[PDB]
Amino acid sequence: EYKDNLLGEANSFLEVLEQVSHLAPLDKPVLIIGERGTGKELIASRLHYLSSRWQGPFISLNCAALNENLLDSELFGHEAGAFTGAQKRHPGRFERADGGTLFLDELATAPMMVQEKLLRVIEYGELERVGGSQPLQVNVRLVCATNADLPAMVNEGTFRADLLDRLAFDVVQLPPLRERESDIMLMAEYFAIQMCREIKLPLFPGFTERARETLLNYRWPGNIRELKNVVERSVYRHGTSDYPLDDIIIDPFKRR
Amino acid sequence: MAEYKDNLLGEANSFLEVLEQVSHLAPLDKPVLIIGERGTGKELIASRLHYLSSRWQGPFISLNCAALNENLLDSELFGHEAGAFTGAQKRHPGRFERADGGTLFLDELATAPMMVQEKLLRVIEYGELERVGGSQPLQVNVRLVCATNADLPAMVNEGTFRADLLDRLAFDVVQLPPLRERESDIMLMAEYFAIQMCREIKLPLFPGFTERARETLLNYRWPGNIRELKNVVERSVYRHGTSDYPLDDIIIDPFKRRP
Amino acid sequence: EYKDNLLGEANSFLEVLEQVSHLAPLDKPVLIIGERGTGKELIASRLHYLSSRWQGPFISLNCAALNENLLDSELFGHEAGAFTGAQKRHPGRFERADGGTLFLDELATAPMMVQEKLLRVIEYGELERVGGSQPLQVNVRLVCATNADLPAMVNEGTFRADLLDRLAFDVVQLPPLRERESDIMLMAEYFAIQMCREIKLPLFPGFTERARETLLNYRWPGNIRELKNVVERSVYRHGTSDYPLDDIIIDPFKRR
Amino acid sequence: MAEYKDNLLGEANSFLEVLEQVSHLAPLDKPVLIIGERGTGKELIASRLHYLSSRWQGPFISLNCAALNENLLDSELFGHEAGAFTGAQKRHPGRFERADGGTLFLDELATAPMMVQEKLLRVIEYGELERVGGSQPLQVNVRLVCATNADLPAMVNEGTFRADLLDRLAFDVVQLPPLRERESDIMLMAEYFAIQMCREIKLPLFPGFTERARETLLNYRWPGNIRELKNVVERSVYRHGTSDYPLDDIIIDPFKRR
Amino acid sequence: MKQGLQLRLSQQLAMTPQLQQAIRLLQLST
Ligand SMILES: Nc1ncnc2c1ncn2[C@@H]1O[C@H](COP(=O)(O)OP(=O)(O)O)[C@@H](O)[C@H]1O
Ligand SMILES: Nc1ncnc2c1ncn2[C@@H]1O[C@H](COP(=O)(O)OP(=O)(O)O)[C@@H](O)[C@H]1O
Ligand SMILES: Nc1ncnc2c1ncn2[C@@H]1O[C@H](COP(=O)(O)OP(=O)(O)O)[C@@H](O)[C@H]1O
Ligand SMILES: [Mg+2]
Repeated sequence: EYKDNLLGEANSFLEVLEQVSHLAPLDKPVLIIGERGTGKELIASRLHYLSSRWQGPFISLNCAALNENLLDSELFGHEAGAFTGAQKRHPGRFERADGGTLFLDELATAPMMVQEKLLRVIEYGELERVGGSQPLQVNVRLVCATNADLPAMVNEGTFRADLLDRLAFDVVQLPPLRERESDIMLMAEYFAIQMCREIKLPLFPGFTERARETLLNYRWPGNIRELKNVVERSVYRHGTSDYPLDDIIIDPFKRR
Repeated sequence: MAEYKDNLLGEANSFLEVLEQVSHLAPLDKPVLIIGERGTGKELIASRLHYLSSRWQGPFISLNCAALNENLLDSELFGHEAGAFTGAQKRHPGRFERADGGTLFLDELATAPMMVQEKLLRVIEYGELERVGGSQPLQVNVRLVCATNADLPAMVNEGTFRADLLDRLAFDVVQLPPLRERESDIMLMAEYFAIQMCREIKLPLFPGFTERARETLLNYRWPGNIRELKNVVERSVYRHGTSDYPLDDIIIDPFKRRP
Repeated sequence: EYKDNLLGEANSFLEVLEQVSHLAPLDKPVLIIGERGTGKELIASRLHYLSSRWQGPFISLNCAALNENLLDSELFGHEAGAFTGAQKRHPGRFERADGGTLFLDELATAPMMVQEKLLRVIEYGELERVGGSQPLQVNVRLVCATNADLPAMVNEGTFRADLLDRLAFDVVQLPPLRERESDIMLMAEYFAIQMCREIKLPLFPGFTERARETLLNYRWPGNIRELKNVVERSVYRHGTSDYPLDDIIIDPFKRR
Repeated sequence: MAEYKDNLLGEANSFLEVLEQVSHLAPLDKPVLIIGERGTGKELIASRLHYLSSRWQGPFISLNCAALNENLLDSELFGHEAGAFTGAQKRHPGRFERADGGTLFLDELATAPMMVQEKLLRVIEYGELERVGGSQPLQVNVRLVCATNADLPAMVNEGTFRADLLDRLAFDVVQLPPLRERESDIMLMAEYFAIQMCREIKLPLFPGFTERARETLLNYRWPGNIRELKNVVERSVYRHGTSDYPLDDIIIDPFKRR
Repeated sequence: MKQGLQLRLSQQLAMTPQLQQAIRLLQLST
């Protein structure tokens, strides 16, 4: 069950988990509307680990990291050293994990050409290599995580309409944190317990009321990342179990 | 020789006329061009055109002009000999030479830049190509098939397309009727995709279709002729998930909120 | 210890050194933040020289100077693997410094995949290797140092979030000397005596009131490099020891 | 140490000040920047610095930073102990090391590519240059003196030149006054250049300078430097003839159609 | 990321015809 981290009392989380249970078996493309810091490679893990097969490699690690020419090589690799800069054969990323699923982060950033290439590859399964050799066909599921509105940036024409409709077979949006109301103390408690175990604290002393007011007032742009850092830094700076925590480290980069 | 029917559904009215017209194009060895809206199943007919040909055994390779690495464009288009430039360890077959006796699929000709237009301008009329860093020239015979999305005569007057290349690939044009205009096979396409989807979800059987669903099908503008109809049928039948009754609601857009 | 090559006062560098003294035993990474040209390197030598880590061989590499392909190679490239090209490839700076201190500079201007692989290396002490699946479990004593606000370009995604958020426990500040307002005169004295010894000038005749006014009035965009250049240039232009210095040059491109 | 035989012809009462300034820099090992404009004879000042230093007995290689190849930069700067052929008994020397024991002169600093900028920045701050191959660091002791004519603060502002290596290599600058600023030595340079030309063309005798010629070459804004003045004299003395009459006509620019 | 004629040394080699004869001298039985 992978400890089923990040338990949600939210009805939105419950219903989205219910749907992910249904999209788990079928080899259909899943697009997850999760803002940055919100379910980042958290439900794609469940989708790969609840599918019919789990033996297929799950490498993922696709992002806006590389420019278009570097992202091309990242996705498909090289054709047995056919051209400069290639000493051997690099299968790439689609061939890297066959029989499982891959993951895309910030696919909206991806250039028009690789968008269209994803179109050509997803339907048939064939992968025309960069060298121009014969195309090799592999079967892999695709999960895509974006943060922005695709209807608008296809209205400007920046997204291939065919790619949007084909890849966006079924969308699964996520609840942002500020909508999550009563689970913020739950996350604080859970993260605090994990942190006190990892620093081998004897036990957790508990929260206070000023700290609770602080965890009621803030905005928390990140659904997970923003508050996990705050709580772990606060408990680490406390460094004790005798007294309940009262100091909150809001931003690690504040002066003094 | 076999039939090579592949997947053929929803054949009626002007679509049958188009199939009848394209049936006899395969024996001919003249370039063909297909005009149609995006996602109007244009490739299906383009593929079947190769199989209906006498030399159907020729290998089938496809390129998309929207995806051309400008750095490797010339090498991919023609072919590069061994040692022509640094890093070329072995001789690599080009795309044009890759197909001999087999058809080549061209796409997005309306998006073809002047650069690719000029580089490809001559290899068609005479079937003559010389590899980059090549000593002697090669000659091949390939039937070109092209698909597009815009008004090539309009782009010609606009000046971003060359009339020379256009008439080089303007023997005959096939106009695929858009399904939102035919309106005669929407039920058949939808029900076919419904049986396929309900079968692959390992469900017992597919129930009927709700009359309200039929009512709201014809109203939609349907920018996706037969590429979003299949998708909406699949997603809606997945949403229902039971053989309980004909599905009353079709999920036309997935972006719409659950409540 | 080894502090004599430095002097900290004005209740700011004092607390920086006090924090260094406390975090010295921790072998795990710390995060140092300071402007360009203010004490990053000499504090870096300090962390290595404290009692926790004086034994190991220390190295320092600036990530701003090197390219992406070279930077990925130098840290860990073909340490044990055999591939076409890269003949006689060395294990690299990271492997050579394993067992000792490490200081990679300017993490902000680092390639995306290099950053991700550095995170993979620092997490649970596992170093990947293409040639050998076995990961190097050698103890590592490395702490990260950057100048710019890492949140600033993690907001635009120009830096990997997890890399910041994992080692954000031990933030260290290096304030500019414009705030110190009490260190400039005695480091200026030290530099003056250093050059008079270098050039065999008999004795340093001190400063003048106008020189003090100007040195306290300047804004000092460059903290220590510019300070050294200015004080040495002034001592040179004076070129004599009879009377105290009164002419200083902060911009040598000034004509007359 | 020994004053090399060079032509500086300094009388402007500003060039003398620059000469005293550079002479003060002669012993010191600190990095030096030479700031000037087109021409202006900065190479003579750089040779003067190298050749009146303690390390003057050392070599005086001078690399053209515009002339280094891009790909071959590493081997060019460092070298490779491995020979060009199997069982070689020697290796090619890089730009660095070939300078050890003496000064290295850099020119066209502004036009140096970013690859040169970043590669050179790393080597100077620490030394310990290593040739390609092997793991043996060699420690070097090299004096750097550089000359440029562009505006490196503007280059920094555009970002086409890294400010860090500038700051490391800008311990002190020496300012070179333009010929128009000098405005007193023009007679002596004119005469010396003419005397050299007399032997070069094998003309028998110098005819002399007319007052009109003196007035015209003196009354000029002189965007061109000393070398431009040199070429001027060169053109006029030849167009004049065989010195049967005093020199009378000066052509400022040989581009007007007439 | 380009097609361009480039150059960088990392190897060395040399040989003469009589050296070729001497190196083929050891390919054969006694
Ligand atoms: N006669 C037909 N009956 C049913 N489905 C069809 C028919 N023709 C095409 N299709 C469907 O239309 C889909 C898209 O085809 P097409 O528009 O050619 O793709 P492309 O975007 O590459 O042009 C195909 O998946 C195919 O299943
Ligand atoms: N008293 C001192 N003696 C010698 N060097 C000093 C002294 N104080 C400061 N420094 C110099 O300050 C430098 C700080 O390095 P630098 O990278 O310029 O800092 P920053 O990262 O702030 O730019 C060190 O290289 C060190 O030589
Ligand atoms: N004082 C001088 N004595 C003799 N020749 C000079 C003097 N000043 C300048 N020149 C001449 O001017 C030219 C300047 O050349 P150079 O220093 O290379 O210009 P730049 O520095 O712009 O490249 C030299 O060739 C030299 O002959
Ligand atoms: Mg298509």
